[PDB]
Amino acid sequence: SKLPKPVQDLIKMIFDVESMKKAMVEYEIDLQKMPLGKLSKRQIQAAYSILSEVQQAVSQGSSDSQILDLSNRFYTLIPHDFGMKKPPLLNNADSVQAKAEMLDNLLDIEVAYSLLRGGSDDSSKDPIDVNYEKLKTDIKVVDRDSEEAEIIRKYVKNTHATTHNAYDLEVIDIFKIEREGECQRYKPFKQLHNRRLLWHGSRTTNFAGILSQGLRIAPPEAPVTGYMFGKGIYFADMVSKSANYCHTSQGDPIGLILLGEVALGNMYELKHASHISKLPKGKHSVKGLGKTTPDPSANISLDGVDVPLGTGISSGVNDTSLLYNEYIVYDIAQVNLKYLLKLKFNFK
Ligand SMILES: NC(=O)c1cccc2nc(-c3ccc([C@@H]4CCCCN4)cc3F)[nH]c12
Repeated sequence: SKLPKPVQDLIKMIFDVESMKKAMVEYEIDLQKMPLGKLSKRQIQAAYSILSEVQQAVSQGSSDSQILDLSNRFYTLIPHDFGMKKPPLLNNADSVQAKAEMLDNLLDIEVAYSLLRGGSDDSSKDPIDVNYEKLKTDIKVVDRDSEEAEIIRKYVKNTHATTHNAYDLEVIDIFKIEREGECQRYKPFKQLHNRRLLWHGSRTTNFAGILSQGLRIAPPEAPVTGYMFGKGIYFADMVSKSANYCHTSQGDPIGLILLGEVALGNMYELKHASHISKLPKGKHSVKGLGKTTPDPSANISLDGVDVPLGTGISSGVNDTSLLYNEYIVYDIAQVNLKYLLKLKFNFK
């Protein structure tokens, strides 16, 4: 391939088939009953629906048995291997949240698989360059000794704390990204002040879907438990908050994290969970107020884009149920993915 090494390694990383199966098994999924090639979008939608019905049964206080049929229905759809004692009973918000979390991931793994299988699996062109196209994203390496790299690295350093210091962060590679399409889609939302460069972390297995389809908002069938401010796109201004969603471990200490410019507009500020969806007039985003915040004085700029790389400090309010700030947008078009980082997590 004509691609740089780092990009070639990035490509292999996100289209890793073993990583997909590892994610499943991790979930207790029986690969013999539900192999990769058997994953279906329709089946996941149906699974989402069952999950929502459970939430309702849980909130109403269904006279059980019904909760048992719901549970049986979900495990019949998504075949898990437990061995004995029987599968857990989805009888609480905590249960559905976990199962829903798994469905989102399976969905992206399915997207990655079908993408990696579609097209001409021919050896005319090298597999790397072929899979690189399926992403429909332009990826370039950002040099270590560039102002870009310097800014980004500082953002990572400053926004990384200690009370969340189970690990340290090492930036291995920085990529500038431009999804084919997302550029004319965001142009209009540019006429929206308050534009910020925020973090978005996710599992490595979700990256083919993300770069290929962009950041998405959960579908209607999906239960809403687990979304403090409703179904939207979540971001942080402190890499510590985002890095928790990369789900890395001493086993696989490397993760991927995005930096996106989001046209926030006027922010509706809240300190506790609230299922918005319909923003108040004049507001174009939600901001969840946390106890920690990057030093406002250290904020920097770039073509109207605010980069809050100031070191973490205590914010005004502490009467919040949030340790960190979060920003939520309800329109995919308010997002412009700009950078992708390959990070190594060094646990203590
Ligand atoms: N990803 C980031 O960088 C990120 C950054 C800041 C806040 C964030 N909040 C989330 C989030 C993730 C998953 C879900 C729900 C949980 C229930 C099952 C369906 N997914 C809900 C969320 F609100 N991500 C955040």
